[PDB]
Amino acid sequence: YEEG
Amino acid sequence: EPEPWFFKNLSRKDAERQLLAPGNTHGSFLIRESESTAGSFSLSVRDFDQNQGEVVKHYKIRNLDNGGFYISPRITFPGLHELVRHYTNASDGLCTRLSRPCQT
Repeated sequence: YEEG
Repeated sequence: EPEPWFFKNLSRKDAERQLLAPGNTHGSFLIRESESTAGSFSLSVRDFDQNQGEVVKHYKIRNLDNGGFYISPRITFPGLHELVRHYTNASDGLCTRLSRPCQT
């Protein structure tokens, strides 16, 4: 997952 | 009557598969049930990178006890409609702004  | 962007039972891999398929482009997205965190949802979005070319990034949508959602702790929403509207308006941390729901 990417972090926002 | 799921929203055009809501794909309840679509896996991460099938979301990637469809988002990267013809009819979709940069900003194309969908929200599905998380395969990592039971009871939560995941946001999948297509993006174009300098070297990677077409790519899909996933963000965990975290649940707030007693109602609420956030991708980043610093800004929360009372519902997914608000979250989608927010990220449609501004990328605000994400790799790109949410454009159109996945076309199938």
